[PDB]
Amino acid sequence: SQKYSPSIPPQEEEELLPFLNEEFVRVGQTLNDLADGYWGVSMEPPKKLKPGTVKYFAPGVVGPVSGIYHYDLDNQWRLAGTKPKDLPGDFILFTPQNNHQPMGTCAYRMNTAKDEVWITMLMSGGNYTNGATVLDLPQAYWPPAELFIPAYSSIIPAQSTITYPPPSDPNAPPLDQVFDVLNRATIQTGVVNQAMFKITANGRVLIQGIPQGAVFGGTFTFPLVVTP
Amino acid sequence: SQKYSPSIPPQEEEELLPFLNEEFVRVGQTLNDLADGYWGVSMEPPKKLKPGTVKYFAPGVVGPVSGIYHYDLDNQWRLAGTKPKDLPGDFILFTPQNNHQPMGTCAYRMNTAKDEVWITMLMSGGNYTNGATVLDLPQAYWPPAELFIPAYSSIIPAQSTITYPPPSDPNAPPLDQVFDVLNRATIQTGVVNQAMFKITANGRVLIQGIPQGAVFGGTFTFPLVVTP
Amino acid sequence: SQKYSPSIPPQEEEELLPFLNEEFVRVGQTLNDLADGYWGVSMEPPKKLKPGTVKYFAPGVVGPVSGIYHYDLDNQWRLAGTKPKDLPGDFILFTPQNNHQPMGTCAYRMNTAKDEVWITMLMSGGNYTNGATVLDLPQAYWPPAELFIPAYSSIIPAQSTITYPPPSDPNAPPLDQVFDVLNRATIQTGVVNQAMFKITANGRVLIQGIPQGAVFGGTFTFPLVVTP
Repeated sequence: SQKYSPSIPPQEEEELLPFLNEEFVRVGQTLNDLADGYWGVSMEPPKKLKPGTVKYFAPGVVGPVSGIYHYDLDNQWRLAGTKPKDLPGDFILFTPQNNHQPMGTCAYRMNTAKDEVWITMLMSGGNYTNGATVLDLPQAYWPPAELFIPAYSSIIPAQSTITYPPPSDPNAPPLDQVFDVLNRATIQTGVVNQAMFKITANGRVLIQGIPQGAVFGGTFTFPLVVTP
Repeated sequence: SQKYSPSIPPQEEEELLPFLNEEFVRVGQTLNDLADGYWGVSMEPPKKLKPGTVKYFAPGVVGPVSGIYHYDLDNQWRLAGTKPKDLPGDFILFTPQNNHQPMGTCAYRMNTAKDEVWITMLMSGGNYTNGATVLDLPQAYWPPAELFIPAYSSIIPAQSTITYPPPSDPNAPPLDQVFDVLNRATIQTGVVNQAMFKITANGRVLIQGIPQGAVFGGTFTFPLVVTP
Repeated sequence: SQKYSPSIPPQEEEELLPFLNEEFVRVGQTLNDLADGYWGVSMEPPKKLKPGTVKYFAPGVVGPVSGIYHYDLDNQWRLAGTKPKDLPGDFILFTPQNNHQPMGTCAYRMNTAKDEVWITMLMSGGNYTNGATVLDLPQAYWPPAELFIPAYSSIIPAQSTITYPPPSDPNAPPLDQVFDVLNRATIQTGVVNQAMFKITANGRVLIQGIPQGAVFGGTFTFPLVVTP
């Protein structure tokens, strides 16, 4: 933007008319060129710093990007548009339910910027009944819907049933019949229920498939409800 | 910024020169002090509200942080730089492939702010062949590379082979030989393939290690490709 | 904002006083109405584009939201407050420790916007001792505390011990005693240690419960420490 410098008036009153014309059209041009919304063109770095004036800038020198840089008392020339920061919460330690004994870090945390909740846990003992509640999350922690996740269990036990068929030849010698039964013996392994955690829409964490006395743990994170 | 107040001219034309000097240097000083980029120093709260003027402010009173606050028709004094919000998408329900029957919430969702995709599922029945496709994700959902994750399976079956060595003493009585064979019997448990989900670069979810008829499920999330 | 248009002075010097009054009060009103912080009311779209002037706007036409839009050399009319973008890092491939052989994509990545680290891996061979280190993360990757997660293992082996009770009737015929022992035989399945990964506060990934020679893998992500 052009800077207006006032000019010395003429020496006698007779020549005051053209002088007023020129000076007034100059000031009018400056006022219009400023009032249209033209702060000027970004130029070389500014002069003495003082809080109250903040000249915008082009790429690079004052700031990496173009825009309207603005300094302050600290005089750090804040970027165009200031925001201190954003940060999630802290890991809230929760007392286990159903008399479960913590085997490590069993905590939960928000992430509002993520719209999620992250939970780590490792417990032993307590009620191992399927569907037993280990943690009741507050309403703000409620998932949008029912959810299931795999869970770690120190014990993954199986059941084995052994079947001994009757001897093929009942008239065979007892040693031969026993050997035939033994050679034709079979073993069937039962279904093993993998440890899993089920979280409902009301923020209740339930265990299923976890054997009694098994060190059960896991770390995970799940999205929250939509955040209007 | 200083406010310029016009002054009354003198009473007679003879003394018009010094008056013009003073008033013009005053207006020139004001115009330069404004055109250098000095809106002024942030001060006590402003006066009557009207859309069109938006005075910036210091920390605290008008807004928690310094900067250029700007109100509007609603007159809420928006922070320096306005942005409505950002929000991820909704959980898209997908029809299971390979004739799999959903046992619960089987959905997937974007998170563009996260550059990730979050998928929950729980299914039974259908084709349990290793490498069978259960969901073909669209191209925007494609992971950067091949990926493998553990999967929950309601059935974790094992195989057991029983071995009966021949009697140590063939000349022993048949009861003794049978007892020796029985006491020297051995059992070997086979390898159990843990249920796992494999997602490729083309967004195809494949099952492996999941037994036939086993309720297989899991909830997880994975980062997307880099988003230029 | 009103635009000031300079006016023609009167024809003779005698009538110069009221003219100065009117023109000076006009320019003073304009200067005050501009210096109070009133750029004007957002109006219909602006006129010839040139770098240096950037008129703000109302909702819709120039930009979807209200505010102070500002164009540039490219003349794209950047939104009120400019920011190029934010983006996470790349997946850093890491050489497995303990002579582990990679079976696929074994990489790790930062997410500073997420304050998290995402790791995928699939390895075979090497040292399968519990607590063996497979990757030592740098300090910036250190989790806030100790953490445990389930791990996928291609082998989930069990141990089975078979018990043969002595015959109920020692005076029974040897065939009957053998049949009674066989029918009263029992099988006990041992505890199976599920594969799991433990990550400590110093960024060391340890394996536990993974059988020797088992293809062990998994993909996961964990939050980092709080980022001040």
